[PDB]
Amino acid sequence: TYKYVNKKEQESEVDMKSATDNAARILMWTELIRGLGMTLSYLFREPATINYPFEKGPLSPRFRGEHALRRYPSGEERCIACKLCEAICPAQAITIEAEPRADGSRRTTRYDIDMTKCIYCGFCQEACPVDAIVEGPNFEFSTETHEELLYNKEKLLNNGDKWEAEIAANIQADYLYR
Amino acid sequence: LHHAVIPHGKGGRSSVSGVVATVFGATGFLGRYVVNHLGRMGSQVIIPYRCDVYDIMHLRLMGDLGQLTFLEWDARDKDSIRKAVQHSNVVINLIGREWETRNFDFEDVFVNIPRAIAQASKEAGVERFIHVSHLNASMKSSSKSLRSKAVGEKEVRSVFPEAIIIRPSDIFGREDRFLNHFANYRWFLAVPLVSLGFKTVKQPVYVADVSKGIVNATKDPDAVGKTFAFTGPNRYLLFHLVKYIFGMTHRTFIPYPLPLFVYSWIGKLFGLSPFEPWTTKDKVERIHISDVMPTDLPGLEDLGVQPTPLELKSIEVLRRHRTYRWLSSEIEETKPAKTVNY
Amino acid sequence: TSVKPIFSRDLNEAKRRVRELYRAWYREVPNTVHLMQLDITVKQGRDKVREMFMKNAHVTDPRVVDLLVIKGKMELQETIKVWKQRTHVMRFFHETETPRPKDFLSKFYMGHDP
Amino acid sequence: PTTNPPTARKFIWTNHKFNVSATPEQYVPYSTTRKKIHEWVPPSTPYK
Amino acid sequence: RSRAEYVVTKLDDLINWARRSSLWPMTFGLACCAVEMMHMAAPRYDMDRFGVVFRASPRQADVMIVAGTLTNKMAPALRKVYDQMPEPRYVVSMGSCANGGGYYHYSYSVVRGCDRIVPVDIYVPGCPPTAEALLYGILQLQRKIKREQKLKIWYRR
Amino acid sequence: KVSPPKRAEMKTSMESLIHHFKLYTEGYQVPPGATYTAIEAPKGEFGVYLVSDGSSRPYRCKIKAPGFAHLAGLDKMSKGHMLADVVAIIGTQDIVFGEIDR
Amino acid sequence: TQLITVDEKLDITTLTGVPEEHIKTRKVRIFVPARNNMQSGVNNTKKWKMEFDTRERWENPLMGWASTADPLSNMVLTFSAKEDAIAFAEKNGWSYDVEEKKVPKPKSKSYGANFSWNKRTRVSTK
Amino acid sequence: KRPTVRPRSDVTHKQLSAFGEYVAEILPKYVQQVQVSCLDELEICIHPDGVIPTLTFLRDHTNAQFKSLADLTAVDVPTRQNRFEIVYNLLSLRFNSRIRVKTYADELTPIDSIVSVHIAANWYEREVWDMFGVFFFNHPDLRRILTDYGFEGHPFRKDFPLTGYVELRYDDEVKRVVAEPVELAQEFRKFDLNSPWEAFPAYRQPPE
Amino acid sequence: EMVRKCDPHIGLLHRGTEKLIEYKTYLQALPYFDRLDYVSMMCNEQAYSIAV
Amino acid sequence: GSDRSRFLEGKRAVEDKNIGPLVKTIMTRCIQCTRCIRFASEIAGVDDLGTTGRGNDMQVGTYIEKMFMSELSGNVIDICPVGALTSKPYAFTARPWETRKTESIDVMDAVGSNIVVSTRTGEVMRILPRMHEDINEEWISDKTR
Amino acid sequence: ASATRVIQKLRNWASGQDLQAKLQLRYQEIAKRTQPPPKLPVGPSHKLSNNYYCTRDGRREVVPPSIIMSSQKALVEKKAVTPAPPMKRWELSKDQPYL
Amino acid sequence: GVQVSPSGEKITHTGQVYDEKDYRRVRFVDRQKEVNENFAIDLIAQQPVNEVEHRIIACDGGGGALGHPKVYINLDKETKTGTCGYCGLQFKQHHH
Ligand SMILES: COC1=C(OC)C(=O)C(C/C=C(\C)CC/C=C(\C)CC/C=C(\C)CC/C=C(/C)CC/C=C(/C)CC/C=C(\C)CC/C=C(\C)CC/C=C(\C)CC/C=C(/C)CCC=C(C)C)=C(C)C1=O
Ligand SMILES: NC(=O)C1=CN([C@@H]2O[C@H](COP(=O)(O)OP(=O)(O)OC[C@H]3O[C@@H](n4cnc5c(N)ncnc54)[C@H](OP(=O)(O)O)[C@@H]3O)[C@@H](O)[C@H]2O)C=CC1
Ligand code: SF4
Ligand code: SF4
Ligand code: SF4
Ligand code: SF4
Ligand code: SF4
Ligand SMILES: [K+]
Ligand SMILES: [Zn+2]
Repeated sequence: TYKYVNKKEQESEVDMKSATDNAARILMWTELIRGLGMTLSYLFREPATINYPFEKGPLSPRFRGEHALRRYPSGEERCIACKLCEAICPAQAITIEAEPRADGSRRTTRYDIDMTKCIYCGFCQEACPVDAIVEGPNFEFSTETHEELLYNKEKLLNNGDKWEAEIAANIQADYLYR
Repeated sequence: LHHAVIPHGKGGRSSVSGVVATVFGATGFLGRYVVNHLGRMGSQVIIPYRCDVYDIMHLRLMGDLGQLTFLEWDARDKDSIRKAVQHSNVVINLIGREWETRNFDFEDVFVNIPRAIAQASKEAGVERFIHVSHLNASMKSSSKSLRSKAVGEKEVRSVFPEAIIIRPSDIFGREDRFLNHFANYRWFLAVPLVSLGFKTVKQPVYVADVSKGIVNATKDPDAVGKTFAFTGPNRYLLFHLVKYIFGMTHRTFIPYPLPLFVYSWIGKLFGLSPFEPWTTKDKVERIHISDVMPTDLPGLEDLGVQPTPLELKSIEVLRRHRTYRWLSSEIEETKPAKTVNY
Repeated sequence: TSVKPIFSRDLNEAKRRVRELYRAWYREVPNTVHLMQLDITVKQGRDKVREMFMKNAHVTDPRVVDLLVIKGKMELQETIKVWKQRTHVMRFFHETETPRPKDFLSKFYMGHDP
Repeated sequence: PTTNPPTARKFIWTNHKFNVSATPEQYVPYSTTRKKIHEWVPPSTPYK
Repeated sequence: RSRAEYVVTKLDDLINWARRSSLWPMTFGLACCAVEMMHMAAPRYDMDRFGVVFRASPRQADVMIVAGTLTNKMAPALRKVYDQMPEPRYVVSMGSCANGGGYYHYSYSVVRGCDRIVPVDIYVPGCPPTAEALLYGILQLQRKIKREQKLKIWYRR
Repeated sequence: KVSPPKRAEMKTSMESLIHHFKLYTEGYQVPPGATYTAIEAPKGEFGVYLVSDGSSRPYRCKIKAPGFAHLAGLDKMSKGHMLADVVAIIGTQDIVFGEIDR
Repeated sequence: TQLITVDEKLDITTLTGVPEEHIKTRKVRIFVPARNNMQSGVNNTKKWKMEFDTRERWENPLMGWASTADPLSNMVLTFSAKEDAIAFAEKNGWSYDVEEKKVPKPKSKSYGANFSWNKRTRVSTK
Repeated sequence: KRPTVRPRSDVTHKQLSAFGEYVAEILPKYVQQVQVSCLDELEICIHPDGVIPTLTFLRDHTNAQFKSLADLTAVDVPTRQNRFEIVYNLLSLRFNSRIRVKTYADELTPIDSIVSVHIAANWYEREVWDMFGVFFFNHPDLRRILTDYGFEGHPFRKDFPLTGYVELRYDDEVKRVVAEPVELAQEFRKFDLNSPWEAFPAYRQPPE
Repeated sequence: EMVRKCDPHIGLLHRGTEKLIEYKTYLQALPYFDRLDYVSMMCNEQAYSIAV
Repeated sequence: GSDRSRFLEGKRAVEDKNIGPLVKTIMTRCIQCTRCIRFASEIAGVDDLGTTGRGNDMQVGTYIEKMFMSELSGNVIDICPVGALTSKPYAFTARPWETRKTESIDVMDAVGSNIVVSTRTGEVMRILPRMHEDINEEWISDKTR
Repeated sequence: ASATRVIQKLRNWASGQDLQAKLQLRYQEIAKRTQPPPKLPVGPSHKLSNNYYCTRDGRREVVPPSIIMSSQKALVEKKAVTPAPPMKRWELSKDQPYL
Repeated sequence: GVQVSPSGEKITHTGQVYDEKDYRRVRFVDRQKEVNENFAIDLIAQQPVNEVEHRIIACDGGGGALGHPKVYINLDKETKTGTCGYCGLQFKQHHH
């Protein structure tokens, strides 16, 4: 079905009262006055402005922020150097090198994420089979040089150690959906 | 050699040239071109800086990621100097002022700081040191700056015996204080030249030519322990040079013969300024000192650089100083200045 | 070995179109140097135009010559109507790009690229 | 996190750090792998 | 220290306060990141409340927020409007495209980061960074230019 | 074999783990063929001409944006108009440039 | 009136826009890729591939990444026939090396040979 | 019935087959192949000489009325003699249908432009020329539309590298934005994401 | 101030999206469609999803 | 196969073997296909591998703690379809989609075995054989590999 | 929502609309930020029998397109047809046909 | 644990440290090389060996779907504990 947005049906003819109403509308600027009144109502409303940085906009546990590498509760790294995140990364922002550790464990020797190349899509955290790489909810990590956004394994493990109290709670609140 | 200093790539932005160069006067006029060439070939350029980070922001795009290491330094801080030159195989000295401040004078700037840099470099065991002196800064010159640069040459040679000493002529470029200086002479009524600009010979050298010579000195095995003379291909009288400058500006040309003592007086009067002075007594003395003819010294050709002529590179500097009427004027509409063989 | 022509039946009128395009470029070079504030001279621009034509001078296929003429006319229009900027015009000179030497010893000293 | 504190782990930072950009505590990237190609070391004794 | 050093430090504080309380960006954007930039202009975050007001001409601009993919065809124009800004100017790269190419890093027609073209003061990461993150970058830039010591360096010269 | 399984199924089942691995490394293979799928986008008809060669990567993906045709028709709509009218026409054509340029 | 004769090599190098170095100094290889010995599947040995000679990959000083300088490092082209790949290489002006397709030899398989009365093909285990 | 398989209607397939027979018998001079996909899409593959008559007939015939050109594009298959397959997707609002018309070209045989049939073909053929190098005869103004000014090469070709040959950077010596031969800090890592096992037996090509 | 001719030069936001898509997998090529029409992100997702 | 599992029970697990520092054994992944047994019997000619046990407890390997080291012993790493017999020098280093393949010739002897050099990010990662019926068929020596 | 009645009457008169019934600021009607855990349902193929993949393999039911005519394969009174029956005219809306 | 080089630079858990003559320490001059202090190899060495009764144990890392994929470890070798290939936990069969 369809409807007309501007087509008028029949005519209203001509009347002295209607002509006087249109004359008053043209001369006394009635629609302009009611536009003024609308802006006046908005003036006397309450603004929708939060007091940043003391107030923050609401988010969800699903929010994709700064990357981090998590651990098991024992303290062992969750990552097993399987390169699924590297394979699924649409921007090729992940570089992984690996070798057996001194105890024979399958661990990374290089895990780099170019955050200037990353598109913050969460494909790494949804392809990780052991929940090692995550996008924790940090978003206020802007730097002053281009280099500081080239994360390596030490930076990502430090982020995982810093944000574990929040990332674990978000994964607890979210993991039944995924 | 170390495995991380072996050159790699095709010499582009992301290549490795094997040059770890600490450039000290990198925030100035010649320094930006030197850093641009080093980062263009792809090199680890350490910039010790004294001015603001905003003032060094223009250098930040001259190399790839992580190839430019900015660090604060103080000229009175030997610890800062040695931490700047600690990881380097080339140390390049471009420190210099055209005037004297209440903190640093010509003696400190051209002797004590180069000697400190060379001493720290020799203690840190860098392979190559390059020091920029001036042409015709021999000794017993009429200006204090040239005598200071001569004593600085002697001190740098005494401390670091195989220091490559590069002596360029009056460098011209986009941000120079030579062509821009003579173009800014238009803001006054006339051009007060000493003896009408005659008996004063100059052969200015392009800043890109000087920077290419410095980079080729970093790379050149036969440049060690030598003194190079970086001069342009053509020598001009000062009158014909200023006439050509004002012709390229299309502004006007009213020369005026002014004797040197009162010219130094008004240069001193301009030089007593708290900010950067328009001119100084030392500046007008270096203007009216003739350039010596480099006969025995090697030069840009011996370092592999063809000296680009002022007639070819003049319009990239002096087009700014034109008015709207003459703004879209080509090279061929200005008559080139007469050269002198002597 | 028999193909459909684009514009030229053989090489003669293809060379005629090439000469017309070279004439148009030769006339347009001084206007470009005057309009865009170019450091180069008029001699250098015409030398660059001749260098580009001589770079393409080795072809003997009329269809390829016609397509080269079409491309040259497109670039000529991009220069006539000021769509190429000063950077786009000066990209023909490669003045910031150092050239790779053509001798075996220099290529041996530089790297592994032949 | 006063009525519902987070789970305590021994590797969790006990002291939060703010954004340390343009400070001496800032992050500097580096390759975390060791050297892959080992050069031959010439002997320190002359042949003759 | 000297009495004049204290006066110079206070004058530096005053100049930095003025320049950080009045930051006018150029009305310049390229993509989705510029959509988040006008969502920062939106009533929730109120850059105007922070004192940050868009100006269309680069002559009246103080900062340039590179918000989007800087292409090869766009790079001369971006450099031109950066150069036409007056001297106390700053650059805030926004998003992965302007930072380091992002999702189009290996493209034939994309400049791999706007720091190859203009000197970037502050990098804001994200794709897109939220308006919260862009506002955070603006406040970080305000702190950075509060840290400037121009008259103190001039006095120590 | 097309959509990834749930994470619990992936961590408890062999087939789900294999399919998760293959979908997030190689991806599903699309049978070879070409299609043009058009969707009523807010700015107009958004079309995708997809050509699949039988592998896990698309051989060709042409994106048809309505703004491309609208901006091509901008010159026709601006005949006999002024600068502010041209600004109004650009506004009313609902033009975004990512889909135009691709 | 709409058909001319061209007795030439069909050279389009001046139209492709490739720089002269990456035409003259480049070598391409036209080959059916070998079957990956970690698998028994042979579906990747069906089409001809043209690839380029390997150039220098060095280490990035900042991060250790594999930096490259040639643009034709990931360029692999797929062709249905060897002569089609030949035509494309000659058309684009690249020198080529052609490797003939290695079809696996037919083999006589007999399950009953594992239990031979006198021959040595009798196995000792299963 | 099956929740994971697309439902299939045979009426659209029958109608498109009938219309394909209709167009093929109306224009036997140019039509080389007519096919209907299992996705219920009609494709008519024609000789390049018949692009103008075929497009004009489809736009102006009473029983066709394909008055809207959905899009015009090219596919580079560099294993045939005519590597560029030019594709026209057309929409008939009168009959609520869509059709696809294909033709072929190589680097040196231009095809006729259909700007005189559809005006959108102007920018569409500009894009095809800019991205593939397929010249179009009688175009009002053919030039580049998406590449940079002075860009050399057609980047949507298969043999053109993904990163291109040149990259831009600001040089401070010349105070300009300049083009250099491309160098990458990290090379694009290509992946061999092809299973060695056949996935679709219906598309098994016979051995050579 | 009358307008005699409009010549829209575009491609200043051209990023080779189709070439990158043909060099990536289908799930990898999905978030390009978010950035094609960055006001109609879910609509472009729906279009690409229906095509695949 | 299907896209899901109906197996609701517990899986079996097998202790690993130590046949040598070249071939790493994780025998839980073994599908008892006897390719390694047939190879070692027929081509290597060593008769050291076999199946011990019965039923679901049938295990491939050596009954005693024996070091399976002949020449041509990395080809069991090649022909094991599962990752039960993997390469210990290559352990955890790369992935096949990462590895670029370069078809080259082996020079460790004068047979001239056609090989594939798997290189990732400008570093040689692996050596695999190439099928050449007239030289080395499907296999290479241990020194080559 | 904290506006006085005087300001509320002023805003409602100035706008012509009852603004307090539809406030653009969310106060309490929104969902709680903490939710009870879900239990998502399984699809139709989550069954232990009569669930062979060959009976629901929609991806492998794709066939190559059927050639209606070919210049090489076929080597070549009825009514004229249309690609489809002509599209039926849209009915005008019975809800609100005109604005 | 974090150890220092003779240069004084911290050695990472991958064993990476720049040499004395390596020029790339200038990136750490006036800055810091940040090293993750908690070494996972030492942390997983600190875990006690789980003493179970069955011949085959199952490990998923704990937390069910929050852990790693569920694998089975065969504790037949009485001279060596069975290590989970994902989480690094060690198990030993109690034969008493
Ligand atoms: C979807 O597709 C796309 C688009 O399409 C829709 C795009 O668009 C697009 C581009 C996107 C962008 C560029 C984003 C830009 C964002 C927006 C367009 C939205 C933001 C909205 C606005 C800009 C509208 C703002 C409206 C307002 C009302 C704000 C007010 C602004 C003003 C300019 C007016 C106020 C003035 C000022 C702030 C300056 C005023 C002050 C002064 C000049 C001071 C003068 C005072 C003195 C000098 C007094 C001195 C004398 C004294 C005596 C003082 C005494 C002093 C002492 C020290 C004692 C992209 C990429 C895109 O993809
Ligand atoms: N320019 C010319 O025409 C010629 C110059 N030369 C010589 O070449 C060198 C470079 O030339 P040019 O670029 O013109 O010089 P500049 O006037 O541009 O200054 C060079 C550099 O020296 C630094 N500098 C000066 N004094 C000090 C100090 N006390 N402490 C720390 N740094 C200091 C400046 O740093 P900052 O900005 O932080 O103060 C600046 O970066 C100088 O030695 C000059 O004498 C030789 C021949 C001709
Ligand atoms: S969020 Fe996406 S783009 Fe970023 S690292 Fe993860 S997979 Fe790569
Ligand atoms: S997907 Fe997870 S386990 Fe695999 S390499 Fe990436 S972070 Fe490590
Ligand atoms: S970084 Fe992401 S959101 Fe920002 S411009 Fe690029 S594609 Fe758009
Ligand atoms: S080849 Fe591998 S899967 Fe086959 S029996 Fe031997 S170890 Fe088991
Ligand atoms: S990759 Fe293959 S062999 Fe390895 S665990 Fe998976 S199914 Fe088993
Ligand atoms: K194996
Ligand atoms: Zn475990």
